[PDB]
Amino acid sequence: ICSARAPAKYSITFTGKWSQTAFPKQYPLFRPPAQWSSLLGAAHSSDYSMWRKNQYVSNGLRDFAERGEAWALMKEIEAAGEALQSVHEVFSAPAVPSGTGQTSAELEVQRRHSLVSFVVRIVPSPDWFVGVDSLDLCDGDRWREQAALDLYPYDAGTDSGFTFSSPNFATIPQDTVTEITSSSPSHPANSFYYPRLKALPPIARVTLLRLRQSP
Amino acid sequence: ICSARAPAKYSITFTGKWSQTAFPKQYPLFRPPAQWSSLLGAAHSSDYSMWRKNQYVSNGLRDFAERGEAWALMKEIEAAGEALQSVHEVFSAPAVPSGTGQTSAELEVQRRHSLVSFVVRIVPSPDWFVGVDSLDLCDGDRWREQAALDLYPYDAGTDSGFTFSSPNFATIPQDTVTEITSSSPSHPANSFYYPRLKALPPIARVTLLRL
Ligand SMILES: [Ca+2]
Ligand SMILES: [Ca+2]
Ligand code: NI
Ligand code: NI
Ligand code: NI
Ligand code: NI
Ligand code: NI
Ligand code: NI
Repeated sequence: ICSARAPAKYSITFTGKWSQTAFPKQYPLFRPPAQWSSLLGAAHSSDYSMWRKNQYVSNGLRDFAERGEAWALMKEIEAAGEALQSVHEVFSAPAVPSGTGQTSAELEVQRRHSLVSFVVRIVPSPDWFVGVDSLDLCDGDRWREQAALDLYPYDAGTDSGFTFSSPNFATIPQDTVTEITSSSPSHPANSFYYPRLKALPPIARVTLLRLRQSP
Repeated sequence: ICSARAPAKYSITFTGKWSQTAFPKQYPLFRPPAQWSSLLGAAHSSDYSMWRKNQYVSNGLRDFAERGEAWALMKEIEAAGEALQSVHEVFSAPAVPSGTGQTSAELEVQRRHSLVSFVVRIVPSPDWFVGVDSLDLCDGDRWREQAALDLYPYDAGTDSGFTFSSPNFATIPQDTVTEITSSSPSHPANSFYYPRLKALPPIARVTLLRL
């Protein structure tokens, strides 16, 4: 029930927090070193879903989650806008070439498309990523000034590899998106299995800040 | 002088042409495979320069050209826009995980900022990249409907490695940006050294279309 009179510009700042200190298990040091893919996202309405927990990822997202290929996903978003007018604009931020680091982009939301979603692939990984699914920046007739979120690893459900550098192994039948925790999947061989922790620490963080580039 | 009355939106499509067919010499196939970094650029005026042949790269651009680290470069572009009125907006496109893939983004230019510049790092490489320096999309009171350019490799002048997969080696003292051609540099193993060719084929292509 958003009633925001005018659109609003926001800066989205992604912070990678995948350090060896925070996540020592099987930490990728070379060929390739721990890093992140480009950040791809969009401002949209509830009629469009880039991804959702417990839902199958689109072929476009599968390609992005497994190889950082963003073209098919970009075409899907473009097609969604043409078919259901569910997308205001697509945005992206440069990839972070290391475990820790930052990257940013500017986006615009409007009452009709006040939701923001984005995905960033964990490199290297079978099909693991982080992101936000339909964060609503509108709160009635006003735009939220700021949104700070902790990000946790997700499994696309397309590749069954157990570790960051595991060779490709298609998941059949295909599974749905699942959140990866310190206890699930449960096995010493799994990259994020830390039985001594109550929960995994955030692997990344993101901040949406309403910009003041005009009155 | 640009007298265009209103701003204009453009799509920018980057198409890689770094194929094993066109560039058979030491083509990167493993750890990591030939590919492109994210594309980073900006709509700006002549008071801002992202890069230019025979000029030293900024600290931000050194980081980007050598490791694909774009934070500092993005901060430089943003600052120029906020403090010097020289940048209208920064734009970026997703990285291309193959030498022949494609990526795109949308950008806006206006009479006060009708130029477009961008850089894309060649991966892997010592400090090589492709890009455009100050392409003017305005033509008097009209906006150009389209502009397409073939792109060739450039050297940032900060790392002296001779090949795509060469380990880091600082260029001391630092050199300025130079174009890489089929005849120069001419180190036996220089990745783009093809003594028999009149010139290198384009390694990429960029197309700007008014929306
Ligand atoms: Ca999986
Ligand atoms: Ca060099
Ligand atoms: Ni925009
Ligand atoms: Ni805008
Ligand atoms: Ni814009
Ligand atoms: Ni704008
Ligand atoms: Ni815009
Ligand atoms: Ni290097």
